[PDB]
Amino acid sequence: IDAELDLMLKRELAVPVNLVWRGLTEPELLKKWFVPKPWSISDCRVDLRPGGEFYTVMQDPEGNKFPNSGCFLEVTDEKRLIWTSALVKNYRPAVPVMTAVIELQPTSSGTRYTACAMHNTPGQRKLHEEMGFHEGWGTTITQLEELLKQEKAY
Amino acid sequence: TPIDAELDLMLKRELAVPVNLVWRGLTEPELLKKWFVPKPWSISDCRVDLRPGGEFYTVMQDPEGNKFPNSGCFLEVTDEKRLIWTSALVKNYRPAVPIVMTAVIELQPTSSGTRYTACAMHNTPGQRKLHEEMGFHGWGTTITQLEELLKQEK
Repeated sequence: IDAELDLMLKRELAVPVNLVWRGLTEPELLKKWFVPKPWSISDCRVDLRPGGEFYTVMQDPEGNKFPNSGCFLEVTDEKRLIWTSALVKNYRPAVPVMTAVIELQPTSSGTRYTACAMHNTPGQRKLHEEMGFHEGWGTTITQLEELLKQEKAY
Repeated sequence: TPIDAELDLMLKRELAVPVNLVWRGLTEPELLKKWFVPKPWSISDCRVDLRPGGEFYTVMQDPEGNKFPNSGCFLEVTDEKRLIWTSALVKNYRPAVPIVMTAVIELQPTSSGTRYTACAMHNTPGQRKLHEEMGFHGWGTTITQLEELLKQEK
């Protein structure tokens, strides 16, 4: 871990690892927690494989839409998910940024969730902090746990 | 996958060498330092961690003695079949510091040797044009050096 370029977040969710994994990889679920309200997701496309596209359209409270395009780098079922915005579909360099590493670990009561956002420079890391990374990402995880608990039965 | 003629450059060549040797040439630092760059250019140092997320590091040097460090990251490693690396990311999939490209190399054994197919993916047409021009003022030359080097292996 590089304190100069990376930001980390660790949380404990009272949900099984299999369910958490589905929440992180299924568009139908992603669009319900991936962004912190009042923000929302207008579209989400997922090709879950290395080199596969991770596309999402975020809408802010002002009504502005922001199409996001990323690429999956590692997909280790119920263990590790890595995607980057530095590359798009088929590993193509993105048009001129972060790489997210999500690690899961089952526990006696649920799943240990660890998220790390990797940046290219200290300035970008600092910028993400001033962008509300800790609060924002923290809120999304809370929304995730809330979603899985109520959709658990189904 | 089909290349994008506007952003991608392709190189196809037949090497009269067995696939196992071509693979060694593409992955062993000792060999890479003897063909990867067109002379008078040279490589004074090379590091390869051959795995997805592994660093691909090289130090380009001129007859003057000036060094030029270059860092990349491997994305896919399929033994003697396909190799993918990118300069848009560095070690451990970290976004690179702001010619960015992603290289896709595929090998196919033939009766006489190995079919070498490599593609350089760019982010924009402008970058593609700049790479192709500068390259011509090389990609093909390095391959010739590779074949000659591998012929000395025995």
